Amino acid sequence: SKFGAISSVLNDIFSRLDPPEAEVQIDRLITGRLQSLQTYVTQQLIRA
Amino acid sequence: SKFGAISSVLNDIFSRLDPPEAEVQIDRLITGRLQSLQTYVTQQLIRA
Amino acid sequence: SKFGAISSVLNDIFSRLDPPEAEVQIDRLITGRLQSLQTYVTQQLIRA
Amino acid sequence: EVQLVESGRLSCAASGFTFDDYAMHWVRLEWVSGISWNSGDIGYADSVKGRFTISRDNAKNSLHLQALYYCAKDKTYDSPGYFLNSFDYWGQGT
Amino acid sequence: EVQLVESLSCAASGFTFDDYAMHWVRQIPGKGLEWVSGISWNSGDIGYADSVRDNAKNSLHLQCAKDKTYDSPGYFLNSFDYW
Amino acid sequence: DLCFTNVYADSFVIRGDEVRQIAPGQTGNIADYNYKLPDDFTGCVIAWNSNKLDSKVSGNYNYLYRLFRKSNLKPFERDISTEIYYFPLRSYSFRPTYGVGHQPYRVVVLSFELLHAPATVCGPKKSTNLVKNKCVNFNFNGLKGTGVLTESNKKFLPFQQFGRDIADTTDAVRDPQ
Amino acid sequence: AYTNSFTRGVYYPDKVFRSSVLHSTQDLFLPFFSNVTWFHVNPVLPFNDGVYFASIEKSNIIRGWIFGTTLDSKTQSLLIVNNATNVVIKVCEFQFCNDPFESEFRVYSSANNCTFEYVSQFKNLREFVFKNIDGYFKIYSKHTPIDLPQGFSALEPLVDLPIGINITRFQTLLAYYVGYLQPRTFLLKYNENGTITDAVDCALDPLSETKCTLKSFTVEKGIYQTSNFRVQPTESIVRFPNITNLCPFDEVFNATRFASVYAWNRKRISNCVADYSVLYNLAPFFTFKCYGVSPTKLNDLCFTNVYADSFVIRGDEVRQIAPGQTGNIADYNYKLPDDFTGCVIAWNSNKLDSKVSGNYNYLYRLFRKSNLKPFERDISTEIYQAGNKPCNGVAGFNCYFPLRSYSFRPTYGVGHQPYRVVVLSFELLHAPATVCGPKKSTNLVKNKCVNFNFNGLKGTGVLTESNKKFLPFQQFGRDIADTTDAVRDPQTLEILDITPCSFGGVSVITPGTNTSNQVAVLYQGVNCTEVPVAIHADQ
Amino acid sequence: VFNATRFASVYAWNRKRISNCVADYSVLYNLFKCYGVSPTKLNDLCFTNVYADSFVIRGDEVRQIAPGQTGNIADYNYKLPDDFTGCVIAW
Amino acid sequence: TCRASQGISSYLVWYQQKPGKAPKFLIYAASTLQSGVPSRFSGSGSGTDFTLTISSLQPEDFATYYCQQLYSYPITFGQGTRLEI
Amino acid sequence: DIQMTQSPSSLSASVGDRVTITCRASQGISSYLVWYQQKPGKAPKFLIYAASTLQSGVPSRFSGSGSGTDFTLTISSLQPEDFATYYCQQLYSYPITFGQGTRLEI
Ligand SMILES: *[C@@H]1O[C@H](CO)[C@@H](O)[C@H](O)[C@H]1NC(C)=O
Ligand SMILES: *[C@@H]1O[C@H](CO)[C@@H](O)[C@H](O)[C@H]1NC(C)=O
Ligand SMILES: *[C@@H]1O[C@H](CO)[C@@H](O)[C@H](O)[C@H]1NC(C)=O
Ligand SMILES: *[C@@H]1O[C@H](CO)[C@@H](O)[C@H](O)[C@H]1NC(C)=O
Repeated sequence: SKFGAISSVLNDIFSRLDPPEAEVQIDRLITGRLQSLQTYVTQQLIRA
Repeated sequence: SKFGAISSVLNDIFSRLDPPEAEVQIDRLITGRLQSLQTYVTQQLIRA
Repeated sequence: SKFGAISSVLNDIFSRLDPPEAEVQIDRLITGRLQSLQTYVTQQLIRA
Repeated sequence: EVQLVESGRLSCAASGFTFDDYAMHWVRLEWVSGISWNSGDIGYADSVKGRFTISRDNAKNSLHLQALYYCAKDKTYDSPGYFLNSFDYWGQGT
Repeated sequence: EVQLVESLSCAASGFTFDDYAMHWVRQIPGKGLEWVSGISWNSGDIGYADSVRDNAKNSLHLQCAKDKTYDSPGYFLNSFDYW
Repeated sequence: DLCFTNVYADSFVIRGDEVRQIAPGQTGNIADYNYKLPDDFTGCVIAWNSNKLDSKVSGNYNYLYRLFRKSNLKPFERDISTEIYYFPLRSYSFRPTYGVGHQPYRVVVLSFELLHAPATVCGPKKSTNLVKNKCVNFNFNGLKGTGVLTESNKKFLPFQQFGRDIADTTDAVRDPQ
Repeated sequence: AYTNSFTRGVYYPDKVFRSSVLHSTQDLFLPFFSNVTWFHVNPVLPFNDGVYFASIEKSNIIRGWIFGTTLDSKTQSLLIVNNATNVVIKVCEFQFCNDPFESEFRVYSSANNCTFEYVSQFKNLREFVFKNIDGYFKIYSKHTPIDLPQGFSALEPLVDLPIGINITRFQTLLAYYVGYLQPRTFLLKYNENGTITDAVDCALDPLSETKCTLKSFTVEKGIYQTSNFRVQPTESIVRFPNITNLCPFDEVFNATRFASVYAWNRKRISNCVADYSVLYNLAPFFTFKCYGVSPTKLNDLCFTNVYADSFVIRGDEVRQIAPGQTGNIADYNYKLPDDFTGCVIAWNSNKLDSKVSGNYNYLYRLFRKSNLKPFERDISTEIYQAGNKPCNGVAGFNCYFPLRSYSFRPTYGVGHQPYRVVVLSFELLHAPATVCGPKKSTNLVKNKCVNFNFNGLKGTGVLTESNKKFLPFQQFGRDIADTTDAVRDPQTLEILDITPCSFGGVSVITPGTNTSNQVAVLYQGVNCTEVPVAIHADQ
Repeated sequence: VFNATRFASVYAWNRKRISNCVADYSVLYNLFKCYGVSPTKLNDLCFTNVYADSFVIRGDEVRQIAPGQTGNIADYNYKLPDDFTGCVIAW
Repeated sequence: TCRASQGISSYLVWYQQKPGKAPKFLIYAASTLQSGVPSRFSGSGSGTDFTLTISSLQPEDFATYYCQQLYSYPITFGQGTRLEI
Repeated sequence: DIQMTQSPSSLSASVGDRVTITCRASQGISSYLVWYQQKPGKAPKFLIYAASTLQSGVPSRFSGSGSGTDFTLTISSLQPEDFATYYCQQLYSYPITFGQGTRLEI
């Protein structure tokens, strides 16, 4: 998932965009994947 | 809810903003609604 | 935690940036803090 | 590259450059006439109207025209007014 | 301010002498000042009269007139100011 | 409306277009061999054309630049050397007949740190009396907030202006005056 | 000689007061139990990343230092001398003599251009920390009334100097000890009256890593997941196509005459090296706006279908050459897709296109029935009918000719002056690439952790000979996660599998800090024959 | 403003304040240099009060009615700013 | 007016020598008034067509108003103009 | 439109003699005028356009400036290769008109 970023590959984001915009894109990706991990952990806690 | 967007109407965002940033704000709305749905589902799992 | 914003202090962000960009940084902070609160409450519900 | 031979009516044979991209002029210095890349701006002199007609055959890179006459190539593609309008290459004579 | 007592030496004072071009000028009797030479702050450019500085000491020593510009490169603001 | 600590004015003159190089993360001769702004640069770059200041009919030779250099410079590092690389320094020869991208601009770069620390360069704000023991809006050298101010027992040191809690919130402040 | 630095060299990392806290700081520190060089009473020791300097003495034998690069007049060197009255600092082109060492005149012979000058104010231990970051020379110091001692003491900031020079070596101006700094993470314990009373060097040993993980100085008995071991890339490689001819940008940007926006021209760019630095030499102040990329990164990428669309418009319409814009130009002349990836380069062309008389070589469509789809061209001249009448015929009332000429003139304001516009459209959708930036290709290293770059796809991992076969139109393979797992080498065209570098979890078994400081380490899901053992800090 | 019998004189130029109405600019094209605006977006735009000045000049001077010109009319009769939005409609 | 060989741009300027006085200063750069110079003085010149206007006279205005060339090296000033009472 | 009036009818100098040339015109033609050079027998060449951006590979010494009909050719080191009848060419409008020839001498 891209979570609204240009790509799901962090390296491509860093190799195509300058920090000013790469920050927006990487923040999107990191927030999306943090949410995905948090969802996994919440479901694991409930199943446990 | 706007979740910090211009409006909560997808058509408004997609007919008053440049396609450059209209997709960005639409992604914000989508993430907000996905988060509200996940909150609903997590609370349903706990109550279940 | 800065959550990708320039600072974790809201007053510093407001006192050093025009509203257009200030709101972007504040949005990062508010999203991070809201997520912290949501995680806290979900963990509390599971513990309860 | 530039070669501008005044073969010959007169029929200049251009060479060494892209004939289709530049305006061409006859001058005898008593400038005679000018013509643009697409022949959309054909400008004669006060002494010629009705006598000499300028034209160009871009396919064969030819400047045709119904003191010695030169074969200058314009530095740009169109009629007088341009910050870069000049005769930067000439022929030999006729 | 500025003092430039002619004596050759001008006793520059009350300004950064090492920030402006100078020109010596001799009062030919009943005639124009007849500029003699022009020297830059660094002395890179030096113009000499067809008939013919130590920035620490603030003394244009040509073996006076101030220039608004640091040097000739101020060739839009070039104008003698103080004699 | 801010108080700055390490304010520095860096001044130089460059040939027009190369102003694009005066910014974080730019590449080019100026950004690589003469003047490199840090990637995390905090401050203002102010450039403005100088034709009726530094233009010369005959070639202005007062403004040089390092055309060649072994490597590229580091942020806010200066290379004044002149050793042969080719001679490493050239000149612009600014002329009023040049174009605009070839005309000289005076570039000043104000760089400062807005991170706590005792503040020396402070803008014009005026000041009021110190109210204690009462909820007030307060502004200490630009640190704005709302709360009750009380005399403290904190043992600050001469290099400290603010004290911080585990949340990174300023909870003790040394009065500027 | 050599001696043990113990837990010395901690310095207050910030100017903020803190009390009863455990704060984590990433900075240039002196690693605990480091091997420090002891000199006795001297040589020109190097400046690696910053220096911790100690001096046990009782007679002010040490007076200063001379930091620089060549320490000669050909470069600029920092000078710091402590005369009984003051301290003198001077960055300035010094022809230092060979044995500097009270007659201060026996240190340097000449002092050429000086860009910075500054003046200020039981044996003893004078500890110092010198760092050079972002042009600032930072000094921290501490005096202690006293083999280095074995107690904890923290250094306070003294001065940051904007000296603006590289420092690679230094020398003590005449027992002094010299340790070196490295980027490290430290856990500092602040006291109630705000004093740093203890520290943990997180990278010293497994127990320190456990202490930093738990944010405490005392660890209870148990097994703790501390971090993950990760094999670091040994080297880097670059594999770009062998093409070397330069792209035909001159015949695009440097064209005698551009096209009309209504009949805009498209040029295919292929099999070439695209050096975008050749740009930035156009009509100054030109607009160079990119979508999906940054202009500064174009030289580092590889592109699939590069097309250069050129035309001329009026200046105030340059804003209309962008995704989603509306107007005559964006609706009837030249539309860009909303998802456009590429770059728009526009620049004033008054001195090429304007004609005092009115230039009629550049037309634009003003009336169209429907809008255009992206990258579509309409070169028809039929008469537009705004009236219900059967307009079929010639122009007139409610019957307009669709094309109108710009008539660029030298006397117009900027807004109506001609602008030459070039739109570069390319697909960064990886795919086999023909246009690539100027980049040198190294050799292919297989069966080894490396940083790799294949036609702009960057990564780290191990490359192996793959048994998969790509179809001619395929350049990369993707896995379930949509991360590239296979790549066709641009030069030899062989298929390589990409695998991550060896890594795993590490747990620390501690009997309890109270009981002992011995630890055991469990490398989880690994066999001992595969446990990383690389000696140098590369694993 | 487009069918009045006699128009003003450039020096004594008129200024109407068209406001609170629907302005069909497309009714032109049957009678058009627009600056700071494009003719095709004029319809879907809105303004506080369109100030409609009207006058008469000789063709040679039409160029002077524009942003940035400095001729005789542009400098002695009707000074139009170098930057502005509007639609000079001459015929 | 001031006259010269060929257009010297604006590098001319009108100084002022008046009774016994060391050179005065006004309209620097030939097109900009000096510090502390009223608007009663003014002048402008494109090429060699320099023309200094005037609006009023004073007990000191009586002078020998010259020109001076700084478009190129060795400097040539210009002619004098003795204003009689 | 127009009447180019090379206003030296001719000039003459020697090696190292910096010589100026001028010509006038009926109406204003701004910078849209160039200067050519006809060496005896040979065909005319190009020197500069608009009196500022000198033609590439051309000895910069040949130069000049001026607006309207004011045009002032200017050399510095007039040399053996700088002796020829130069022309001023108005290009503002059409019919384009040339000069008569400031034939330089030895
Ligand atoms: C500083 O000088 C050293 C001296 O050898 C040199 O190697 C190094 O590249 C320089 N550092 C820069 C220019 O950042
Ligand atoms: C901290 O300093 C204060 C100074 O008043 C002192 O009273 C206190 O004992 C100190 N804390 C210690 C020694 O732990
Ligand atoms: C256009 O021509 C100039 C002069 O020859 C050259 O410096 C520039 O690189 C060219 N532009 C491109 C895009 O090739
Ligand atoms: C680890 O690798 C060695 C060497 O190949 C092998 O002998 C051993 O069985 C492996 N460990 C396990 C648990 O299989």
